[PDB]
Amino acid sequence: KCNDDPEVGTHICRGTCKPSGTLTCQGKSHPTYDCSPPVTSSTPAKLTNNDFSEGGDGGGPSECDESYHSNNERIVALSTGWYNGGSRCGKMIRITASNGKSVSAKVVDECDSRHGCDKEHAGQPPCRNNIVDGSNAVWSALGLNKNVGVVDITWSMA
Ligand SMILES: [Cl-]
Repeated sequence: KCNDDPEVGTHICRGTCKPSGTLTCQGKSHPTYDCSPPVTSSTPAKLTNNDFSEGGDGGGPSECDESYHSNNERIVALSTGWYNGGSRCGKMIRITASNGKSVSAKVVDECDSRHGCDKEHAGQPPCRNNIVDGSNAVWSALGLNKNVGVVDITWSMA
């Protein structure tokens, strides 16, 4: 249902790193961020699905190596804050899902939480601030159906 996003810090539904601002999309204001929550040994996050390939929705090549990737690679993009100007590029993280399954994946790109809602991004909103955007291989390795679109995970460097 419709609830407050705790990363945004609204409290409109109460009792019933902060956003940098907003970008307005399909009549909806999306928060922008230059930051993400603290990276820990067990960093809570949302896993979404991204097409990293030449024939895909992901826009340009991946930031880290300026290349496209097969979606059978275990690879992720990270929200701007976590991407941190490329400091985690080429490194492995370990993702753990709610079913207790785990997978390692290589950071190859940024899930950009500063920009969006325009022609360069196809009218897609800016990324949220707590996102690990994984390939199909990441999803199937955790035993998850990418059709649910988003799941809770934790991650850390590996
Ligand atoms: Cl720690």
